[PDB]
Amino acid sequence: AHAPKVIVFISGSCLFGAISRSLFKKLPIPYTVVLLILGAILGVVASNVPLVEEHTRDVAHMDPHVLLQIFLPVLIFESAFAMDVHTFMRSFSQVCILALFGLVVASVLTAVLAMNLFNYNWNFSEAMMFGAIMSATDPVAVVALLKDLGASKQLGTIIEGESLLNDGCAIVIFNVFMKMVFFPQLTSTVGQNVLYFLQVAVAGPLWGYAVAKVTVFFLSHIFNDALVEITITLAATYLTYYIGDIWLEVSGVLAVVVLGLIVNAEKTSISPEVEVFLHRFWEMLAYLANTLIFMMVGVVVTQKALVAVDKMDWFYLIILYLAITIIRGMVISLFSPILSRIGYGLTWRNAVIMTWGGLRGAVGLALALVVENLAGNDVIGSKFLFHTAGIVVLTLVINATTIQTLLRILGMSDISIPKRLAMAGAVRRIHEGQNRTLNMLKSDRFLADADWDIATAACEISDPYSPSPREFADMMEEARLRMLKAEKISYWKQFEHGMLAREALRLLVQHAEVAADEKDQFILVDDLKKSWQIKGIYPWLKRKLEDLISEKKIAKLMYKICHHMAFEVTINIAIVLNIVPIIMEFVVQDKMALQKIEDALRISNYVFFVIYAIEAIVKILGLGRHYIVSHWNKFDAFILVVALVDIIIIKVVKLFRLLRGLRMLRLTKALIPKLILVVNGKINNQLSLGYDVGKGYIIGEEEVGKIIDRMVDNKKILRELKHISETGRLQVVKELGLLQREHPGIAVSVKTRQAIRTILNHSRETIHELQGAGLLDEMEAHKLELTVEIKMKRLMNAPSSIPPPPPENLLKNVSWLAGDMKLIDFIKARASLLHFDYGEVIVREGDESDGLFLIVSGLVKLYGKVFEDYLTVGNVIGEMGVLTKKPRNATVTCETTVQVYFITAEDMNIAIDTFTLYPSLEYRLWRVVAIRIATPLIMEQMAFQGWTQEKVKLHLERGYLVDLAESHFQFNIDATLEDVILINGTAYNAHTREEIRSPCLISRTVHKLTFQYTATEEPRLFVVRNA
Ligand SMILES: Nc1nc2c(ncn2[C@@H]2O[C@@H]3COP(=O)(O)O[C@H]3[C@H]2O)c(=O)[nH]1
Repeated sequence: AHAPKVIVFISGSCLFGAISRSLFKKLPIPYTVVLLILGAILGVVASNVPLVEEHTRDVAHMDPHVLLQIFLPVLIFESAFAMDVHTFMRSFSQVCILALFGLVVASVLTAVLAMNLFNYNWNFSEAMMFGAIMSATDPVAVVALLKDLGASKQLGTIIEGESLLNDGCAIVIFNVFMKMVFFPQLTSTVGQNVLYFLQVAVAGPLWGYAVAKVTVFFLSHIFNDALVEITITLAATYLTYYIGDIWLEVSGVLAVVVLGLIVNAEKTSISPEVEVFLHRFWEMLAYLANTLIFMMVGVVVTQKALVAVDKMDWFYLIILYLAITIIRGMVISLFSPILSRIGYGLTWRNAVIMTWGGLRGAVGLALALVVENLAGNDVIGSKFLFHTAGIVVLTLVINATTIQTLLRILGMSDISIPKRLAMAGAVRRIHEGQNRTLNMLKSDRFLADADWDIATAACEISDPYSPSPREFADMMEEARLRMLKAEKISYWKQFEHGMLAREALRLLVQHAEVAADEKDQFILVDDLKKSWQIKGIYPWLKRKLEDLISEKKIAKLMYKICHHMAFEVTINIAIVLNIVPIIMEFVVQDKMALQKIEDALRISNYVFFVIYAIEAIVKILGLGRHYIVSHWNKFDAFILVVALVDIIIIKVVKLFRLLRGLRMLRLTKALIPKLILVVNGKINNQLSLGYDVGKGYIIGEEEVGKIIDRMVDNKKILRELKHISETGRLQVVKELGLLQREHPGIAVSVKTRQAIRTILNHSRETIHELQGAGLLDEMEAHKLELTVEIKMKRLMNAPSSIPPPPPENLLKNVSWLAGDMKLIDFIKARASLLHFDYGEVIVREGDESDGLFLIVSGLVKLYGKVFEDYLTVGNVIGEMGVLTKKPRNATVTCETTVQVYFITAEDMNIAIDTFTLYPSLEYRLWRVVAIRIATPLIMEQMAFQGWTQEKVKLHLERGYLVDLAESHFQFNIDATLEDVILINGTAYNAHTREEIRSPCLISRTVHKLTFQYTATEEPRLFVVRNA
């Protein structure tokens, strides 16, 4: 008889939920309504059949607190965890104005209604509870509908976020007014109310934020332990509510709301495979919670609530339903002028959807169950549940069912022409693909006898949506609209390969859409700047905090110990330990208002004072008279002044603050660096986004500029577009380069994070390629792919700021120098560093090439015959003037203060002729040039296919230069030779004796290349072999 009878009810409710969700899958009525009917049926039979009553009693009569403690954390957290937080923040003010202030008016008006209309003679407190529970909305259905039909970019999240905040605040108001109705306290002190307000409203979010930032800290330090990650998430979610609500008397719901939002924002710290599990897991838990609440409501509403329902109650139900409907619309319209100025605004049709889509749900019902249990035999409990359930039913029966048609009437359900065209094209391409497979299968000997009628009928994919200037402007608009489409595609292809973060993709696509809507409007670079524009607050904080710990002024073993890190670390650790005595002794004294402990801990304070005294002794003997120079030491001398002056002695009570203050304050020296790190983190986030948007736009323009050549007919239009794109690209590449100069360390951090991530991604691909070809066992491959996963998670713990390498390091890591230590020594011992001021010219067109240059600082603009570009740290200039002894091809101007490593041409010839091993210096230098020339050519040839610039760069990377001497002629293999690029010199076609210009992609029709040994120019050829 000790079996947990709650098991059958919980499991049975799951089966009934499955049945309802299955049968009413295509019908309009939401399944939750069916669950309520089933619960009512269970209730009526339970009144007659005692056996079932014994199986429903333990859940139907659930204690009220346990209801809140278990279900609300799931419902609230799941709602928060499922939000599109980025869009939520971009409209946070718009949500808050409507969610918080709108809630107050909506509930109070409802409370006034409930006091005046209803004959229950409720007072204001009960009426406010009524209004609070009536203002909680669960639009899960409406947001789901909008996600498919469109306008989900803003509206779906506004209603979802508004519902989240409204539910969060409703529980707060309900918690406040419940205590004044069922647990009244007479004290009613005016001052305490302010304190009480701060705890529920202000402390809650802070508690949630603290727990969230602790949680994500550990989650980022867990590798390959998915179970631990999931368990940590669960325990953090449940302890946040429990500790906050019970131990701290702090608003649990708000703490969980912040915790859910913060964790959702920090999803990168969760392993990708655990993230997808958690989303489905929390969804499942919320689904279970919803079903239980509806079934419980159905059971109890029939058992003890409908027994005491009068005729007028039904009348008031309809009136109340109408009132809450008009009240929501009035509130939305009343704030409409404000919402127009703050955020995205509200169109009249969008407002109607918000007004009509305000469905009530479980959160409202759960609170009603609490009143029913708490009210006991009072009619308040029954009529609270009656109206809550009734309004829930009506909103589910009417609002939830007609919203689909209303969205059509307002014309919001219409699918745009581009979507229809894309879907039709996709369906047709899939349809064609199946036909190709069908022909292939019919030729198979094994499968030749299959029933093809059934196969074709059962695998069909169906479309679910089924020269005059006056004339000249039409051509312009078509090109503009078509180019904007190519840009949108270009961003998407980048996202698939991981070159672009999702936020940058969304920003770029949104900007493209905004441009398309307006007439004669292209994507505005001056509008893109809002991404990589670092607001001054964070740089100011960084500089100010760095100033506070500028130890440059401070800059026989006592001196050595004074400057050893272990000394400071140990003493700071002692001080943080010394917090415990400080709290303990004074807490004991407060409790005392025995003395044995007090006397004992006063001695320990002397011990800690002695520790600090020996610290000071070491510091002074290390630095001598110059110890007092630093303000920090002055404070640490003042603390020991207090020690000496007050160790001897309101004589007792005055000592606590003196002991506390200085000791607890002198920890800030160890805190300031952490705040510097945090501020770097904030700058690192914004800067990282800036590079993505800027880099994405630059690559998008570069790619599209070679697709628009074939797409637009009118030449004058072609010139027009290629000019705007060039201006925008130069603007971005210049502005983006400057950010590096402003924040060198953070820029290096960002650039290293991308570099590693790109390496690991392609490292992951080869494993799949090896596994895909079967060359590696599945278990062995999975073992390797784990190491990649942990490495990519260690990436997100990398320091936000990395000190930039000194110039000597740059020489080591150059492509055509890395690896050969002897060569690096030769160059490093001959390269001379130079400095330049703003606007100074390093080189000029036609001027004789004197020596190479490597940029170690600053930014330089290039102007050559017209092509213009900007180059920055790490780039090399002067390579094609040394490799071929020819005048310079471009002018170089220093857009800012610049430093360069100058290697004289005379050195290069010596370096070239000295290092002649297989990885020849001249070979590598030419290879670097060749890839830079080849990429534009191959991109131009192959841009109209699915080839992104990264792939072409990788494709060329596999190539190599041909010696061209041991084989004076190059013969064009097709099987193992994919493409051939000429980089220098000229070649003669054997079958035509035609000459081909130096920078050209050898056409496939050429079968053999014949070369010459004239000393004027050594021809150079680049070849990339096939798989
Ligand atoms: N013209 C041109 N020069 C480049 C480019 N990238 C780097 N450079 C350097 O600009 C230098 C100017 O002409 P040089 O012959 O001195 O050698 C050139 C290259 O080393 C580029 O993309 N185009």
